Amino acid sequence: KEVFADYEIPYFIDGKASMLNHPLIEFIRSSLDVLKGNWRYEAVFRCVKTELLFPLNEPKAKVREQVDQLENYCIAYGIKGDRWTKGDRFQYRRFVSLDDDFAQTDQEIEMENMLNDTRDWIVPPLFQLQKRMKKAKTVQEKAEALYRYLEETDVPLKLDQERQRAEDDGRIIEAQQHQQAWDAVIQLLEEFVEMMGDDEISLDLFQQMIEAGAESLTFSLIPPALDQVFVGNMDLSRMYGTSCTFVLGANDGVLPARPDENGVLSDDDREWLKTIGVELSSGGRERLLDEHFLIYMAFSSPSDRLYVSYPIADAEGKTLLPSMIVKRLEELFPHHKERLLTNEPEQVSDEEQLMYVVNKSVAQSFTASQLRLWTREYDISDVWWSTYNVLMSEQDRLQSKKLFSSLFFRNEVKQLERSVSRQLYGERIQGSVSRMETFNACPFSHFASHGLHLKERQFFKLEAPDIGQLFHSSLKLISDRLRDEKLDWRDLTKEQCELFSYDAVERLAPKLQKEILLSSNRHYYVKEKLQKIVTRVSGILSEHAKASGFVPIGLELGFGGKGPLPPLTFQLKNGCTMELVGRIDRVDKAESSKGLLLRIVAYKSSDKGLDLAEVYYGLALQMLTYLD
Amino acid sequence: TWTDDQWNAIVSTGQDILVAAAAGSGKTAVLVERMIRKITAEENPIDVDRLLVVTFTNASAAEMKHRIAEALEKELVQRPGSLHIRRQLSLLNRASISTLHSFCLQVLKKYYYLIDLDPGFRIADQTEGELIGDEVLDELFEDEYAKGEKAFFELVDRYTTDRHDLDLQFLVKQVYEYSRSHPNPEAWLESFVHLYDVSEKSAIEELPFYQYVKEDIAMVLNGAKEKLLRALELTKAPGGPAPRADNFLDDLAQIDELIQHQDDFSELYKRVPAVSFKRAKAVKGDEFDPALLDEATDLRNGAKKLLEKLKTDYFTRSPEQHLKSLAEMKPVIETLVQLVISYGKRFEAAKQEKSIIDFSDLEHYCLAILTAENDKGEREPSEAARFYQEQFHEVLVDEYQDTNLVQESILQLVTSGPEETGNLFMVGDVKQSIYRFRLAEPLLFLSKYKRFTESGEGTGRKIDLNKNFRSRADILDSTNFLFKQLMGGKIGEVDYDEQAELKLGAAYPDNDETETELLLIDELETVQFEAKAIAKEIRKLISSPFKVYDGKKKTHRNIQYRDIVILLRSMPWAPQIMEELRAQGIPVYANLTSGYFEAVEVAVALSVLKVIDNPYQDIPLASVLRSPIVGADENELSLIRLENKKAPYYEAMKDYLAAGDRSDELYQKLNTFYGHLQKWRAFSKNHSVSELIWEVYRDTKYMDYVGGMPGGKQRQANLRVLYDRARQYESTAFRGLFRFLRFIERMQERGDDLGTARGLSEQEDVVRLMTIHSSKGLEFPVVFVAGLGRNFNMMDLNKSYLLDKELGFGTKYIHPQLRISYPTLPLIAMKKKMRRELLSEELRVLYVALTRAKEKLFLIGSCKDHQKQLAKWQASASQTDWLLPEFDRYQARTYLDFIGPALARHRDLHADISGHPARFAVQMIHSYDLLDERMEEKSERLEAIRRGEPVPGSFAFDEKAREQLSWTYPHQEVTQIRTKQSVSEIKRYRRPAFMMKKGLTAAEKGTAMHTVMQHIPLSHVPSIEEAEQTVHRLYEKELLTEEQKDAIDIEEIVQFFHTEIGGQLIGAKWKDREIPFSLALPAKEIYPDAHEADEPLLVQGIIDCLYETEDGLYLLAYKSDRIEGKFQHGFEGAAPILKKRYETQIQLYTKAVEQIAKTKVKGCALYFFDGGHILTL
Amino acid sequence: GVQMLLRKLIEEHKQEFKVYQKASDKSGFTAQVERMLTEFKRYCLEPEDIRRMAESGTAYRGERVLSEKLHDLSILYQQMEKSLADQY
DNA sequence: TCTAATGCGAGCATGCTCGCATTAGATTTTGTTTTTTTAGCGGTT
Ligand SMILES: Nc1ncnc2c1ncn2[C@@H]1O[C@H](COP(=O)(O)OP(=O)(O)NP(=O)(O)O)[C@@H](O)[C@H]1O
Ligand SMILES: [Mg+2]
Repeated sequence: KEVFADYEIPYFIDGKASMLNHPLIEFIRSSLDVLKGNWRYEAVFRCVKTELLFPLNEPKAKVREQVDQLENYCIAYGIKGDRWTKGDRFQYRRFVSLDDDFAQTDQEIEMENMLNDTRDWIVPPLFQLQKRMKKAKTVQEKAEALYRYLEETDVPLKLDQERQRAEDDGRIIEAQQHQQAWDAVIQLLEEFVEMMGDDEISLDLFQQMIEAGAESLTFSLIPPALDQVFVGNMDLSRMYGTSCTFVLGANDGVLPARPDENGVLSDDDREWLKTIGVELSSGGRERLLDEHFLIYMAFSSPSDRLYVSYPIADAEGKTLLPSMIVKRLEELFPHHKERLLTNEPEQVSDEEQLMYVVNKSVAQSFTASQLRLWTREYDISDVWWSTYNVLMSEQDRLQSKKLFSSLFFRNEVKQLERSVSRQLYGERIQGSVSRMETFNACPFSHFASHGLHLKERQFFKLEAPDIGQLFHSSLKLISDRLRDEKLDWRDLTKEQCELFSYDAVERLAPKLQKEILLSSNRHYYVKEKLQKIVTRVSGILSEHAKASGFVPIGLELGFGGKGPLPPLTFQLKNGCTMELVGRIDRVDKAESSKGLLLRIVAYKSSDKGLDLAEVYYGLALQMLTYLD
Repeated sequence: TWTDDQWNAIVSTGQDILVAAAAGSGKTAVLVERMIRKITAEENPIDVDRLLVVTFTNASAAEMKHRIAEALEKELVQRPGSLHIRRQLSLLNRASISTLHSFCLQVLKKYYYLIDLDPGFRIADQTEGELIGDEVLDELFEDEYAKGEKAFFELVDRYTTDRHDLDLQFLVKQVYEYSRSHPNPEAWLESFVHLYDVSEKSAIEELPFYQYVKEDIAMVLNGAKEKLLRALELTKAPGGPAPRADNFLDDLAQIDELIQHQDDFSELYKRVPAVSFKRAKAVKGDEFDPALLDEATDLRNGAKKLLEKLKTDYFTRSPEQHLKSLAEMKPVIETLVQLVISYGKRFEAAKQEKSIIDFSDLEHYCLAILTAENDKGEREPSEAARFYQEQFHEVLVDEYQDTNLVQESILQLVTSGPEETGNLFMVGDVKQSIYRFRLAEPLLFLSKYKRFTESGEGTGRKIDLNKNFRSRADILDSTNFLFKQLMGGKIGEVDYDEQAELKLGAAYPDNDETETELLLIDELETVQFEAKAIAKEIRKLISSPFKVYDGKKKTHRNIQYRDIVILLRSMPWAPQIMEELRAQGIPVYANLTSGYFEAVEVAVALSVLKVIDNPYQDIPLASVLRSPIVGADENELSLIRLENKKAPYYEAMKDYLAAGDRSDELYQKLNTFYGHLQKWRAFSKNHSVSELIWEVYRDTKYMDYVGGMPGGKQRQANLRVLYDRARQYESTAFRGLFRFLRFIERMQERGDDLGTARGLSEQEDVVRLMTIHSSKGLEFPVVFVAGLGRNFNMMDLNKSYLLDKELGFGTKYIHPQLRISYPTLPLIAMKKKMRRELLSEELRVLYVALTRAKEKLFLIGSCKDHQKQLAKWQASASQTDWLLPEFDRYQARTYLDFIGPALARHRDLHADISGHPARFAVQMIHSYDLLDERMEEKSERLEAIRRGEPVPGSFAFDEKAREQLSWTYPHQEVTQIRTKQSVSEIKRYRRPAFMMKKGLTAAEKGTAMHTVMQHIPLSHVPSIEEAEQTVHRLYEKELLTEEQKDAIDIEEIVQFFHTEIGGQLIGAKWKDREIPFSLALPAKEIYPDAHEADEPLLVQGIIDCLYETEDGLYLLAYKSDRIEGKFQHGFEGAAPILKKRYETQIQLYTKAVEQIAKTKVKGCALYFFDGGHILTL
Repeated sequence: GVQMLLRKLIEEHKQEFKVYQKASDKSGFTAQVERMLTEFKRYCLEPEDIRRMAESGTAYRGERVLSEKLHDLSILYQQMEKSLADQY
């Protein structure tokens, strides 16, 4: 279909196509999947994405974009099952921070409204279907539940709209197939209630049968035209007056065909059944022999010319063998030369390479690759210099030129212009040490990050940074509580470490990653694990405090922005000022003979410390900055 | 030209036959000819479908099929009259020559009903099945956490980290998988507890696992003893230190004191941590030898380290403490066993529901089908097994040394009877077993070798083949020299004795060239130097043609690249190598299993797919934008961001499109892309992922584009298999863009991967980079073996737990509350045992690698320092025996640690060893020596291409190309025109049955009327009641349904016959009804621009009535049209309109009768039931 | 439609089977049975013939198995024709 | 995650080994396996 599409060759295929790609079929299947699996992510959004749930006479593009943002939301917040049909609105925050608690911005309200508005047209038809379905006991009342589901979502009207849209675009066949899908489904249901209408069956058996039915569904045969290449088979196809015949895939195991015996009755079952005087269909043994007659009819079908082709390799590169028929043909025609079929024209004669230029696209495609080969110091055919030249003569050579610009393709980045840079990053650059570190790792990464502000799709999943934030915030809460009860880290008992730690993690849990620690039992245990960690760390800090002359001054101290310490600042050739604002984990002061002493402590989740090599290349700057 | 032994194997019958022999003995050839002989026999003929041949690979099966077919043909040329041989040539497609998996598949397909399997089952994709497994593991874990049993938490705490439980997940998976390599997985799982069923009173030495402890101790103490003896020998040397002898002799005594107590673990606990070596007696003087002086101390310290290692391993805790720890761990193991069992039952239930099976389910379900009764490991054959026993006269197995217990069970059930008189033929070689990582059991082979006798009386017969017919003597001697020193007992699991040595049997004309070469290499990658060296020597082989001898043909051929083969142990190094060889200009082909999603083309094409799925993904969007598909540059990208900073990138793109002006280039890029995006998004809703991918390709020309950039061949291959992979996944379980993308993402997240597509097919002239494992059973003229200086992967040892086929689950003692852990005894035993087994197999891998070659063998390995390593090589090579020291071989981490010392005693680097007929050419390369720009020729054409202007002048094919590109099909216009057309068409959503008012459809009434009108007698005008008697004649014969019968105006029917035209019909010379017809009409009439050469359209129809009076031939039609009800002038309003409504139809009908019968029709009548009106046309 | 009818009948008479009980559970099975019975009709074999063949079997290596199969098939076949008789 | 290098001091035979502790480095997978049979529309609504 695709090749003859590209080579502009009209064809008639002797076979019916599947409906398994049609939106209606998938709509029904995925809907039943929503019911069966209790609104799992994949099922629901398969269903939504078939677009049949879309609000009637609303612009599908805009609806799509809304669904898209709902989908990202569901992924990020882990929405599934009861949460869909709960009364509660989906709540939306652009960013949630553990340390600081924030009131909902106005943009967030606008978003939340959109999300919930989209949800409110998704849920009812699906919810009502689920309700009707639990209540329906017999095949007929489940079939009626389902059909009503189709009726209420205005499926026939939407499909008819689709028919017209397609017809306008000229796609007559693709338009014709919508009504086929509908009639097919209706017939399926009709039969089902005809044979089992009054029988009570389970939802699982129902879905199973509906699925089995939809798997067999096929569109009608596209009616033959006045001038088509005929593409068909060797067992059932019949032709007349054929001038030329291509026999394909003459591979071992393929031609002749290995029959599959497997049915209720075995080959030996059938063979014995013959001796007792009962005649059935041909067992595999016979069919394997009749393959010779099939191949005979296939070979003597044309009047003028006959081609017998075979591929040597798989799509995956697995080796395919030529059948016995190729050898047999080599015997009957020992002076006949075998022709090579490749997408590498260099491997054939110039006359054959000339066969490749059949139209502008095919020509463009092959020419570009031939040009590449040429740059690699290889003599490409004259056919391609001729072809290139005609392509450059033709009306829209700019397109062909663009295609051929691959010859000089390099992964180059153009430096940001002064005005663009100024607008993107600002005349004043507010930064963090981490931003600088990112830049020193790779400028482009910093560009995608802090320039374009490209965000990755959020997932309902506890990553490392979230846990880090949890640890930081937890130690902060503990420290604060310690000062509020006139207690010091030294005076902590094991009991107190445990109590405080568990309380702190308890406090912070509902704020951490969309309440993921409350999401399941497994995550409850994750929460307990984290509690145990914080406990031991509390104890450790208590022991370190009893042996250190250094006293913590400020924890999670802020320099720049809101924080008490002023931002360090830099002046540029640009005239721009770069101020950097950040947060030091801990600072300790001590009293000594040399004077007042200050040290910086950072809570990390790795054993590794500070590598001066990484400092020299600007990969590790946070600590020395804090000290500075 | 068969050897006597070979022929013995080819003809021998009556009993199970094992054929054991080294590499290149013709085992596979023997097997083939045994098959041939069996079938093509005058004395007793058997059909090919009466044999079961189980090969290791599908390729081997196909190869067998052909090597057979050809022999059948030769036999046929010699004997044309043969009916049988002729039939055999046909049966070859019905033949059971395959892998065991394929046979299992046939078994499941035929006997599905014997187990709980759907006949329409399918084998799941590797990742697909693994995903299903992952899901049920998640469900199971959630259920256990929910239940909250103390035992479960006791398990989790011990085998997970401090913040997540993923390691337990992996643990369950690993244990289940390992258990599946046994015929009875559950039973093997339930045998776990027995290892932990000990007490403080238990006797360590009597426990199974202690075997491996015993040997270890025996090996290290002796390993130190010998190490001291050498030091003692170094005291006797002239330059050697004499005073330190009394030190060594003391140490020896102490170590000997331990040797007398090897058997008693308790006594060793008492003595081993109590051993102390007296301070090294300093030797001062220049009569000694500083080198030797400082070397003896190294040996002594070696003894020290060995002892300390032994101590820390076994004797830092009392045996009672060890046993207490072990016993303590018992409840945790029992929980683990139960968890893994639940997993399996659940995993199977999941796969059952989706009607799919594992790759692993093949074996086990087959085995299930073949057994009827199973008693403690004794399997009684079921009906299926009897069938396959009777159908197969003999069962042939190649590569039997890599059979596993499950497969062996299946073989034992399909083969006929006991060993003594069975039909099991098997060939293989223990030395070549390389699949123990897949839990294959070469011991299966070995036990059968030991039980069998050459006589084969009362038992099965073994047959040895001594001769090698594959390779030159240089290879055989090099191999044999190396492996007499390496493979023996604890390392190798096999004696490399005279019977196992390779013996020359192939006739090869001489060569100075065929010397086996060893290349040792001393801000650049080591892999690059290795690749450079390889390429260099390859070029040397090409510059002066190496001569390739065809042993069977006895004819030479110039050296081709397809003759050179590079073998690697692991493929991490392969990419860099391929790059380097291409830099040198050599053609390379390597079958890859990874790196697909790292290809930029794949990343971008995927990004397009994701964007079509959900545009609100900033990074995939930006990726597609910056890609050559759109071509936005960094300024254009930042320009897009500027329109909207806070919003998603997609929104910003939308906004720039909204505010931008058509004059700008960026707007045109973005507008075109967006138009395309919307097209594709709509497209995805009623087309497959595959159709979508091809459409994206032809809309973006992205495949075309990448085919013209560096590495283009590969890139186009990648995008191609993206399409094909999509087709496979669509066909199977992931139909549609969303499901497909999800599947790809889920796959990637796992850590799974796909391989890069192969640009060139195998049959082409290229140098193949393959793993040593892929190499088995094959032979190649020239063979490289690189990465020899590389370490062995032994990460398995390092984990807190270990799995063992014999012993089960060994673990550390772990206390989650106390925060302490330490290895239990069976863990250390299993560790030592595993190191042994692993080392032995790596040796077999090396053996396979070296035996692959025919004429040339290259060994390239790298090292830090030549002289240091040479010194160490010598240190391990001072022994007078052929076999190197057991402990030294035990300490090997790299292949060079084997090859090195074995190559040290050779002359090229004891006369029996030194003088061996093995020739080794040693090159001591350094990086700098390998390290070793061209003419700048400008090209007018290149820059002309850059400009977009053509190439200067007048090529041969200019004219023809011009002709073809402007060509258009003559009959283009009629290529879409449907041939068959409807008479109604030329003029040019329903509810289910159970939702409607029953009966009386409007059209149904008309159709009913039609049927009576055509079945009514036309002899005379009937009465009103007469027509009704006609109707229950019709109802009875079911021509009309009674529903249709109930709705009929009998008066309306009768009335037509009163009319004058109807009167003419009854009083007609001739009459006929329901006359179908087909009519050809030139396409031009229906469609303008059509042509006479262009075929006619076919128009079919049914004529209601035709009658012939004396005057002429008349046409008659009936319409159940509605007239009286709704027309202002009634029928007279209707009459002009009705004539219009059917005018075209009637003109077509008349054209039909006029053309076909060639008789003009005088008049045509339309009878309308409503009002009884008759309109004349 | 026939396949659905078969599935119904299978649920109803699965307790009467001699060999296809384990398989009657499976969706692929009903497809197989449908193909089989259709072949039967195409080769002029009524339910009674199938019964007769089964009985002949009960008294070739796989005659026992084949007779069992034919028995189960005959139950499904005969029951089908009963269910379809005067309506379809 | 195990092997190797570095540092320091105690016991031994003022300079040397040896114990011990500790950290730091770098160094690193192999693999295969299918087919699914079974006879185009429908004139006339
Ligand atoms: N008797 C013989 N005369 C001549 N050539 C032979 C003979 N036997 C074997 N060969 C050739 O020697 C080569 C090795 O034979 P092969 O069948 O691979 O033995 P093998 O034991 O299976 N090798 P392997 O599987 O690695 O152990 C093949 O190319 C055969 O054609
Ligand atoms: Mg072989």
